[PDB]
Amino acid sequence: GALDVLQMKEEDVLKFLAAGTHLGGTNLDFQMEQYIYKRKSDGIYIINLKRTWEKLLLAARAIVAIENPADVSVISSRNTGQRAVLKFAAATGATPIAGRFTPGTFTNQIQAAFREPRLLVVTDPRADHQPLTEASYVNLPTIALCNTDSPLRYVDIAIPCNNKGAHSVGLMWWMLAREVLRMRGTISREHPWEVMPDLYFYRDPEE
RNA sequence: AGCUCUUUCUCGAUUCUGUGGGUGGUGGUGCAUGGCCGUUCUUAGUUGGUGGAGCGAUUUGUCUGGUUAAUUCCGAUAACG
Repeated sequence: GALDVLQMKEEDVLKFLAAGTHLGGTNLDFQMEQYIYKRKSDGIYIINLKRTWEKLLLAARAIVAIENPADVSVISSRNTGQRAVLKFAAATGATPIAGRFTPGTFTNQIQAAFREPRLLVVTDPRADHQPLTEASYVNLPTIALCNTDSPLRYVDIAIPCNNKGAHSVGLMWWMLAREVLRMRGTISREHPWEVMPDLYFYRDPEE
């Protein structure tokens, strides 16, 4: 949005630059091209950082529009997102799934794990492909974190970022939790937040 | 064998006689059947419900690999129980 109270600050841009979020792959799909700045002299694509903040605020404006927070469902089958989805679902009251998704969880009405959500958020479209294709049987809207070579086939909001691993995946979930809590009125739009980004990251060498 | 022939005593309503109808049968059909037994077959095999795939007969589950006397376990996984 145009508003100064929604503008991206220097201190967020330095946190993007520090985590590698702007660095894509060597390949580009034709659906992702509007999110790209340029290709480097070494064959790597640069993701446009202002495009990310608009698509992340549009995603937060979808998540705030659900009146019961337990109706939102949150997923990661790769390890680099598992700590991050567990912390996101603690900070705001969504339902997490981590590890293997069981086929038929959304469509086998009798099943012990059966559930019926209103919004679905996924960490990587190529890896999390079961809950994406299974959402096509039940009228379920979708948000996803997309790299330059991600296949867009059932996602309704794609957020441009490096999703390969490490600090970049944890930072995106932390920043999405910050803005949903801000615009619902639970924390300040000006005072810094008490939760450090480093709480969401995956398994750097411990000692 | 009073079976039958000659003879002349005996019993007492129980039988005899014609028609209808029964009853019995190690008689016929095991290619009309039940029950029982043998064999395919001594091996590891077989099947619903709800979900997914095909216009359909059908299929997945019931598996690439390792392990076991074993569809026995581990694990993998559009299937779950």
